[PDB]
Amino acid sequence: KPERKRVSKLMAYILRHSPEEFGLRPDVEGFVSLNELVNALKTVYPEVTEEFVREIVENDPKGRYEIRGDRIRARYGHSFPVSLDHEEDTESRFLYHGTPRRNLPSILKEGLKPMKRQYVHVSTDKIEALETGRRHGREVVLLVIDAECLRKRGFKIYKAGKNVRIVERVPPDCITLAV
Ligand SMILES: NC(=O)c1ccc[n+]([C@@H]2O[C@H](COP(=O)([O-])OP(=O)(O)OC[C@H]3O[C@@H](n4cnc5c(N)ncnc54)[C@H](O)[C@@H]3O)[C@@H](O)[C@H]2O)c1
Repeated sequence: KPERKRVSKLMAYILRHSPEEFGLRPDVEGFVSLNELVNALKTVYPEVTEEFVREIVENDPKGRYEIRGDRIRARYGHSFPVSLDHEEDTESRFLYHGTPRRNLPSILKEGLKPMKRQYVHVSTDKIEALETGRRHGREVVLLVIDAECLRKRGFKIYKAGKNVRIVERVPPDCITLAV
C-alpha cells in the first residue's frame, strides 16, 4: 500500500514535468500511451505492471490521473503546456490557496502567479489548500479568493480534480483574506 505512493509519485514527475527524460513525447492534450508509461516506470520499479497503474488511477483520492482507453495523463499540475478539456467551475463563490507566509509580500504585490507550472492551482477545500501549502514550509497561510472577481476579470476557473481548480492567475484584488 505504501508501494503505491512511490509509483504514483514517479508518475506525477513523468506526466507533469519531464516526460522527455524517459524519451516520451506527450500529445497536445498531455496524454501518453499506457504501454509507454509502464515501460518507463519499469526502468525504476521493474515490478510495475499495467494493472498496478490502473489500480493507482482508479483509486486516487484527488483524481490526479485520467485514462482514456489505452492512454493516460495527469489532469493538472503540468509544467509544460497542455490542452486540457476540463469543465468550467461556475458555481464556486470562494476558493482557497495555501502558501508559506514568507511568500505573502510578493503575492500581495503581484497576485498568485503560475510560477513553474502552466496554471495557478487553488482548491474548493480549505484543508487541501492548507495541506499542499504545508509541503513548502511549516508556516502556512490560507488565502481566500473571490471566484466571481476572477470570472469578471476574464480568468475562467476549471474543475481539474475533486477539489483542485485551475486558473491563469489570481490578481491581488481578488484575494479577499489571508489567514
Ligand atoms: N496551493 C494550493 O492551495 C493548492 C491547491 C490545490 C492543489 N494544489 C496542488 O499542489 C501542488 C503544488 O501546488 P502549489 O500551489 O504549492 O504550487 P507550486 O508547487 O508550483 O509552488 C509555487 C509556489 O509559489 C507561490 N507563489 C504564487 N504566486 C507567487 C508570487 N507572485 N510570488 C511568490 N510566490 C508565489 C505559490 O503559493 C506556491 O507556494 C500541485 O499539484 C497543485 O496542483 C495546491
